[PDB]
Amino acid sequence: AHIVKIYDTCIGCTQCVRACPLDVLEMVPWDGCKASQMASAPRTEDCVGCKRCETACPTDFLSVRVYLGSESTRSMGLSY
Amino acid sequence: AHGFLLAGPFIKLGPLRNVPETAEIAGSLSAAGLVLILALCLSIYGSAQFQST
Amino acid sequence: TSDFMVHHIHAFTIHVTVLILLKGVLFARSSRLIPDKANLGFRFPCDGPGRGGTCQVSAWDHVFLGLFWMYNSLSIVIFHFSWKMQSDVWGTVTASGVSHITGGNFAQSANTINGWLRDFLWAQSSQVIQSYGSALSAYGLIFLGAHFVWAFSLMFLFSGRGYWQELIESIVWAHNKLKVAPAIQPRALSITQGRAVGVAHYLLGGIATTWSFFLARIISVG
Amino acid sequence: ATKLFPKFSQGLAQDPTTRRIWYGLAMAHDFESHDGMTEENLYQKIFASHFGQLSIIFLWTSGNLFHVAWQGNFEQWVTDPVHIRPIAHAIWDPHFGQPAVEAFTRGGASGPVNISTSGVYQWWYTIGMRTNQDLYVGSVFLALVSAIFLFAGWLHLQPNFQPSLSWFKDAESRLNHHLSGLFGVSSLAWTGHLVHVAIPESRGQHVGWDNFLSVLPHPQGLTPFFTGNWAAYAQSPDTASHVFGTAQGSGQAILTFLGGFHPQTQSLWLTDMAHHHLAIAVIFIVAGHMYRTNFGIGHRMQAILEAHTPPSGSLGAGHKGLFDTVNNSLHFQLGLALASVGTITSLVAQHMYSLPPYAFQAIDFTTQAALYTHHQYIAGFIMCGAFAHGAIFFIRDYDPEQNKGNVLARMLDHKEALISHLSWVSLFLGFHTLGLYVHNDVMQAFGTPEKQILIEPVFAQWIQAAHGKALYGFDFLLSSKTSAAFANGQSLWLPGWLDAINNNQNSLFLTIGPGDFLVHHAIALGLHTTTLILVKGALDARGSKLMPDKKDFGYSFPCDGPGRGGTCDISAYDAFYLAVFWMLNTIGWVTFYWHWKHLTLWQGNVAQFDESSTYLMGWLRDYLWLNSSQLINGYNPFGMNSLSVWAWTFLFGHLIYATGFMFLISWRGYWQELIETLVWAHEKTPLANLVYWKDKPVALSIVQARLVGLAHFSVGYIFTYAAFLIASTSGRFG
Amino acid sequence: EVGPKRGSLVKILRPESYWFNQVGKVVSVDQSGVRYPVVVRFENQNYAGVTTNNYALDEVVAA
Amino acid sequence: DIAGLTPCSESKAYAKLEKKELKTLEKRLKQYEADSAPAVALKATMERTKARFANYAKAGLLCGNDGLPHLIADPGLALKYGHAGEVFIPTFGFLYVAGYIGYVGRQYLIAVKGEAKPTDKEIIIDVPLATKLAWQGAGWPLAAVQELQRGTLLEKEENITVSPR
Amino acid sequence: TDYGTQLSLFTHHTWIGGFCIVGAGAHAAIFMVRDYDPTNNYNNLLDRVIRHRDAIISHLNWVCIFLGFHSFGL
Ligand code: CLA
Ligand code: CLA
Ligand code: CLA
Ligand code: CLA
Ligand code: CLA
Ligand code: CLA
Ligand code: CLA
Ligand code: CLA
Ligand SMILES: CC1=C(/C=C/C(C)=C/C=C/C(C)=C/C=C/C=C(C)/C=C/C=C(C)/C=C/C2=C(C)CCCC2(C)C)C(C)(C)CCC1
Ligand SMILES: CC1=C(C/C=C(\C)CCC[C@H](C)CCC[C@H](C)CCCC(C)C)C(=O)c2ccccc2C1=O
Ligand SMILES: CC1=C(C/C=C(\C)CCC[C@H](C)CCC[C@H](C)CCCC(C)C)C(=O)c2ccccc2C1=O
Ligand code: SF4
Repeated sequence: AHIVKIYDTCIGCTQCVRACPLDVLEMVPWDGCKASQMASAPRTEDCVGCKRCETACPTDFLSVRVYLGSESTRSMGLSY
Repeated sequence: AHGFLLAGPFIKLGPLRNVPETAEIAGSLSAAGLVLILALCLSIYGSAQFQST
Repeated sequence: TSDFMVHHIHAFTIHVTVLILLKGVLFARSSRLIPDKANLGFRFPCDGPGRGGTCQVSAWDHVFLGLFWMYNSLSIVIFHFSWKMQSDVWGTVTASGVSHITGGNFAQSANTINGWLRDFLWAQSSQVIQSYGSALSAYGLIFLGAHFVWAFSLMFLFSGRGYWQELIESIVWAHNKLKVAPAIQPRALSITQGRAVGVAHYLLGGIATTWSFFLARIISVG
Repeated sequence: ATKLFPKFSQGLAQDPTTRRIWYGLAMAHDFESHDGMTEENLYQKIFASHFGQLSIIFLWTSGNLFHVAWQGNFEQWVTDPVHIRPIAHAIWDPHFGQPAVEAFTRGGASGPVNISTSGVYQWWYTIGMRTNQDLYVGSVFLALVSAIFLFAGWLHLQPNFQPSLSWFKDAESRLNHHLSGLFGVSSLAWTGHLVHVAIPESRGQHVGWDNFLSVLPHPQGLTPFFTGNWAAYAQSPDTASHVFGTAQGSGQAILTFLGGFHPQTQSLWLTDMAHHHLAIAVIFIVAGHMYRTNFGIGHRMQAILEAHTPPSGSLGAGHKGLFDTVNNSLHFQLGLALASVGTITSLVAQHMYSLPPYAFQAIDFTTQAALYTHHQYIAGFIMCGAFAHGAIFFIRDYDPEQNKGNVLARMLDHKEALISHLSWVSLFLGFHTLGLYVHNDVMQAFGTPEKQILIEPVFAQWIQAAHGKALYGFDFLLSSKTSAAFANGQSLWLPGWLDAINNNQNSLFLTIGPGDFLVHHAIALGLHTTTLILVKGALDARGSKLMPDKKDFGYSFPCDGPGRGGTCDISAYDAFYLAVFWMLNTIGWVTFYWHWKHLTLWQGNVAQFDESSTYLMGWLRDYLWLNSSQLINGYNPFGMNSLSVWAWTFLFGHLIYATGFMFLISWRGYWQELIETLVWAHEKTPLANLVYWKDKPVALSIVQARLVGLAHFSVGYIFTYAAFLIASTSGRFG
Repeated sequence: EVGPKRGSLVKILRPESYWFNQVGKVVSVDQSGVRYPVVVRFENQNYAGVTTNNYALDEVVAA
Repeated sequence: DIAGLTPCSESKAYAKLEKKELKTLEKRLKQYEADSAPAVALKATMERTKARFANYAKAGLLCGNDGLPHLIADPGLALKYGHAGEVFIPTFGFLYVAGYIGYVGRQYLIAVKGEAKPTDKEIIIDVPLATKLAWQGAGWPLAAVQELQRGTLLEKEENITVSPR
Repeated sequence: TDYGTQLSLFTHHTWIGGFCIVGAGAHAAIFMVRDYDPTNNYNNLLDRVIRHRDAIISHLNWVCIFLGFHSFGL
């Protein structure tokens, strides 16, 4: 399983969620920014680490990171 | 089946194929060696594959 | 027998190139690895290091590797033609039979790689390397340049753009010190462009070498 | 599944792929990142591993002694070594044919032996071996010693004898013993062996383990040593009419200072080497009492580091707090060790081609070639390791707050200047070197060879005139007969050195010209470039502007994906990865250059070098093309000869090399899809869907394939060049 | 109240920002309880092609 | 002489190479006519060749054992023995023109940073301004040392340095 | 009897043929990516080729390896 962490510079623009091809990110209520939202990663056992969430983040140096870790049969994307 | 087919190419194409009357011996012996190694492979495959549920 | 073997070499390389290109065509929309490869477009570098690592999954990169194998197969074809003709067809009719250019050594030597490397590449390069001072030195001077470009392609092929991005950043600092910051921003090449430039230099250098070698040889002794 | 292999990393022994096999082979010696690794356990494992390495070294040397003594002809080689070739070992290969064995049987043997291009024969003849029996005794002894070291390595893991952590990290007590004991006493004892055995064997005698207790090494003996008459050990040394293995012109001296070479054997005198090891034994033993142990007078290294911060603050804190990072980290110490050992290795090569120590060296030319090439390549790899462990130090063991203001933080503060100026010198040397070579090529290609730039290397010729080479007409400091240095050294240690430096037949201070100018600049280009890549990788390991948290990923991580324009090869591992190619290139240049200059020296025409060395066609035609004539004729449709094995290795290298390109050019995912279709095919094939994988097949990961491609590149490169060098030099002169 | 006024040029001090030690222009300063209220534009773009970023109060300096 | 060689005037190898080149050239010349443009070009080559040898002999060049000229790169040595025209004068000439190019470029860059769109005037050259600055810097070194001594040549530490340390 | 002309003409046309065929591969791929619409193309030769690409590529891989071993191992 990989390590996906959301940081506090998030502005809650939902770009990371629409870019995730595996549905491991979701938007939770929050009271720290104008949009009153913040991303969260409740299902990092389904993540494969494609790093589209990092590409979609607008704020400079990113508000979401994907640290690579120990692979499994789901995090390798093996269909056989 | 497999031993009888494996004997052939060692007989006809082995390094002892022109010296008469002993070209058959070296081929057959080498083929028996190959069959031996195949038996070993089967044993260790049994040790590795069915080792779990 | 040497003809038998070289013909099957030709068939082998042709089938490999067909494999690469046809695989690129069929796996251009989607595959088991990437289920939505169509939405990423024709030309794209990767889909991240995830699921193991997905470098070079576009059909474009299949074209790229196809270019390399095309180079290989056609190099073998034209070597086959050159040596076969110089050994079994051309030559002078000296009214004493036929004396070919290389004496007819194809049937005995074209079954060993040492045969090709010695009798073809090492024996037939004596004219392109000794062309200096004559009216043929342009070939013996474009020989080396072709080698240089060939070996120059390897920097673009082997390495990657993050390293060059950081190095370019440090040199940008060295310009920021002297107030020569370019107001357009220096960026390293994108991944796809680096690969493309690599294959461009590769083909240019290799083909130029073969061009120089052939022309010097057969213009000298033919 | 949750397989056993490997036990050091649980997360690795978890996945059902074939990645676990390769990674389990790859992370075995990464002790710092196993499961449950404390610090004491780390040091203890490193200690036992050192014992393992020592065991392997001594066992290997015993192997060399055993094979030379059994299958060689060392008993016959010592009668005439400008003749019958050395013998390494004998071959029993059932794949051979009749002319093969008929060919390989050479050197006076009775079967397929192959020549020993290693220089062990000259070493063992100089130090004082003469028969086989002595070699066997040495082999048995070294095997026994290897067994002792292996047992000790097992011993110090047993839980009663495990040293605690603070026994390690004891700097001051380790250096006194190393410097005094390990260097000084070993050097003193080696002087003992030279004086007692090696000299009287070179006078003609058999001083063995029998009767070395009853033989005077000098016919006065420990009277002048205890009187203070030491110059009575140097009177009447060996005459210049000497014959080595006999008593003809034999002297009596044991500690001289002559310089020069032996007039009949082209090596250094043994008495000088006795005196040298004696002198530096005294120096090292005296230098071993600097630091503090459980006594009074010693030094503290922390005080010494603390007090050296300069006033005016040109350095911030100077060396404050370094002692708590040199002591606390292993990659820092390993980096320093690899740096020193690599530079010393180069020095070994550079001195052993020019000042040959061993008897009848430099008349076996293949020995010279292989020795120098070997040590050069070894030095290259060692230096690359030094910078790599620098990068690992920065990522894993560096702490900013402990290093606030010392020189180590200053180096991180202004690193863009370093990288910029290394880039500048690399560019400058590249443009001008390549330009001058291309210009000379163009001039040579057209009919005018006098229209080309040939700069005379006047600096190095100034230096060679400073050392005594009286050919350039400069007349100063050792070449002038009225200098102070010349007159002071004249009476005892100059006249050998001058006769050895004005000879144009030895390797000592070869005559140089414009080709040497150009090639030395090429070498400087190699060094500055490789330093650029390595230093950039080391200093940008904490983070860059493309990525300012590179420290959170560790040393060797693949990439950061397509974002921000895509970041391939961003890790420090990949910087070192790029540097390895430059190391191979640069050593290629120095070794091509050395080899060709000495080929033209040993053949006879230095003119060919001094003319054809100034344009690249000269290299391609007169070195690579002309000298590979007897190599590739190692076997043909007409027959084969001795150098057929080399002519097969010579292609083997290319094959590995070209396979090396595959893992570099074609990156991963293509192979992933191909392997997936293969999985489908083996899954649906009838009569072969009865055999399955236990761990799912996947393609090689991004980081691994770089290492594999580099392995093929390096191995093919080395095998090809070794084949060419041995085959060419031993085909001509051998 | 809380921040410098719009149109003014500021200088970034947040290190991980691509525009560290450089000059930007302020758009708007949020008055609410947001953790990063200052919206700064820049005339050049970072690697990702974005030219606008939020910043904290102490990380910008009126210069 | 200068590191064990001789000047080309009495160098035996020099005249041998000269004779060899003339020999090959006349060998090429022999098979044509006396009015043909081939012979015209060949005789032109003879004239240029012999003139080149005379020019290299006249300038006091130094030849080794191959009969080829050798350049001396040392200020004291070349200035003492009359060889300032092979490295010394060339290096000052090149440094002049190279600093000239660099200075002109830098002045252009500062001249165009002060506009409303610095990128357009970088991709589309302001030709009047470029020719103007192309003239205005023929004496660059004086302006360079003035910019150095006033402290405007160097930006201060508002340069962007990598984060972090 | 002008050997250089023979060699040059054969070589030149060989290379041009090779490049053009690789281009054919590239633009077939571009049609697969951009202009392919499966709604107008339902049960069809193109569809069925896409639908057993795995068999196609697997067997082509096999024959490549077979020719490799034999043709080069000789
Ligand atoms: C891959 C190409 C290739 C081929 C075809 C050969 C062939 C041969 N080598 Mg050889 N060799 C090769 C590569 C190759 N080599 C390479 C790369 C090396 C260097 C590493 C060598 C090194 C080498 C040595 C050192 C020697 C040989 C020898 C031989 C000969 C005897 C080998 C033997 O006993 O085979 C054993 C035979 C088999 C394993 C037969 C298996 C094949 C069966 C018939 C396939 C049937 C498929 C069938 C159609 C399927 C139908 C299914 C249907 C019924 C449903 C033979 C002519 C020996 C010799 O003396 O040569 C004369 C010998 O001493 N080789
Ligand atoms: C150091 C390792 C090593 C050694 C010692 C050998 C040794 C040998 N190789 Mg070999 N080989 C090796 C590595 C090695 N190989 C590698 C790495 C490769 C791959 C590149 C090959 C590929 C290779 C090929 C392709 C061939 C050999 C062959 C041979 C044999 C040649 C001798 C001869 O003239 O034929 C005389 C041969 C014989 C007299 C036959 C002996 C057969 C075995 C040794 C006896 C078996 C006894 C019996 C089966 C036990 C009974 C079991 C009971 C249950 C009934 C010899 C046994 C040849 C061979 O044996 O094939 C025919 C051959 O064709 N080798
Ligand atoms: C006098 C006592 C003594 C002696 C002899 C040693 C000796 C050694 N200690 Mg040691 N040690 C000592 C006291 C001593 N120590 C004390 C008191 C402590 C506690 C502080 C330690 C703590 C300690 C640790 C923690 C470790 C060692 C290790 C070692 C070994 C180093 C590896 C090696 O072989 O280097 C050999 C080095 C040389 C022979 C010198 C090389 C000199 C130059 C570079 C070579 C060139 C010279 C010449 C040209 C070569 C000729 C070549 C020839 C073939 C022709 C070595 C056996 C290490 C080891 O291996 O553990 C097993 C290790 O990890 N020791
Ligand atoms: C004093 C010697 C020394 C020591 C003690 C170490 C120790 C260490 N190094 Mg290191 N290193 C050294 C020299 C040394 N190195 C040199 C000289 C280089 C330059 C090449 C390097 C380059 C280097 C890198 C780049 C890295 C290390 C790493 C490491 C650490 C883990 C090693 C590991 O897991 O490898 C496991 C070892 C293997 C899997 C062996 C691989 C086999 C190699 C490829 C050789 C294969 C060639 C083959 C045998 C040829 C056969 C020919 C055929 C025809 C027969 C460890 C602390 C790694 C680390 O710290 O990770 C963060 C790391 O990234 N080192
Ligand atoms: C032929 C092979 C070759 C050549 C020429 C170079 C050249 C260079 N490499 Mg290297 N490199 C190579 C292979 C090669 N590399 C390989 C295989 C690798 C492994 C991946 C690397 C990895 C590598 C790294 C990692 C680094 C370099 C660096 C450098 C630069 C060093 C500075 C220098 O020498 O400036 C001399 C420059 C040249 C000679 C370039 C040639 C310029 C030509 C002569 C001018 C153009 C002529 C003409 C106008 C062209 C007209 C054609 C028209 C159609 C445009 C230089 C550009 C370093 C660098 O950039 O440091 C500053 C660096 O960081 N290289
Ligand atoms: C790149 C470094 C370098 C090197 C190695 C040399 C080497 C040499 N120079 Mg030299 N030189 C250089 C750069 C260099 N030059 C530059 C840049 C200048 C311009 C300032 C000069 C100006 C110069 C003069 C005016 C003279 C030399 C002379 C010499 C020769 C002997 C003096 C010497 O080595 O001093 C060591 C040099 C250095 C450590 C490098 C620094 C350069 C200094 C300034 C030159 C020192 C000159 C020296 C004090 C004169 C000694 C007189 C002699 C009779 C004893 C020697 C061949 C002398 C000569 O003609 O010899 C026959 C001489 O008269 N040089
Ligand atoms: C009839 C022939 C033909 C035609 C009409 C096209 C047309 C097209 N191709 Mg295409 N192609 C062809 C043959 C052809 N190709 C062949 C033979 C190949 C195999 C090599 C390819 C491989 C190919 C790829 C891989 C791609 C295209 C793409 C494209 C499209 C964009 C082209 C573009 O922007 O180029 C702009 C022009 C250039 C880049 C010119 C640079 C070309 C090289 C670098 C110069 C050659 C060097 C020269 C010979 C020697 C140098 C001289 C001196 C400077 C030293 C366009 C529809 C691209 C696409 O996405 O389509 C939508 C794309 O990705 N093609
Ligand atoms: C000379 C270097 C080299 C070699 C040997 C190969 C080999 C191969 N490449 Mg390849 N490749 C290379 C360079 C090379 N490549 C480069 C530089 C590139 C970059 C463009 C590529 C790009 C590339 C692509 C894109 C593809 C390949 C494919 C293939 C495979 C074709 C099948 C084949 O012939 O296997 C047969 C194996 C050989 C001919 C190797 C020699 C085997 C010897 C003769 C016998 C082996 C027996 C051995 C001696 C026994 C071992 C004993 C030992 C254990 C003791 C094969 C593995 C294709 C593939 O996998 O699909 C089929 C494919 O898709 N490669
Ligand atoms: C990265 C890193 C690292 C590393 C580094 C390195 C690797 C370095 C190297 C370095 C080196 C490798 C150096 C070298 C040096 C050398 C020198 C410095 C020399 C000197 C010499 C001399 C001084 C001489 C003198 C003389 C002469 C001239 C002659 C006569 C005699 C006499 C002696 C007088 C470390 C680990 C630290 C850590 C951090 C990071
Ligand atoms: C060297 C290298 C670079 C750096 C190469 C660059 C930046 C290209 C530079 C080309 C020229 C020198 C820059 C353009 C010059 C301008 C036209 C300026 C005018 C110059 C006048 C003389 C006309 C990469 O970006 C890269 C990316 C991916 C893989 C490998 C590599 C790679 O190897
Ligand atoms: C061929 C290839 C593969 C496929 C490679 C595979 C599937 C592994 C092939 C190895 C076979 C299975 C065994 C090779 C035989 C060796 C002798 C094994 C040595 C094992 C050591 C422990 C001795 C990749 O996965 C890859 C990934 C990234 C870049 C380039 C490439 C690449 O070129
Ligand atoms: S960024 Fe580069 S290395 Fe990383 S996945 Fe993409 S192509 Fe591969």
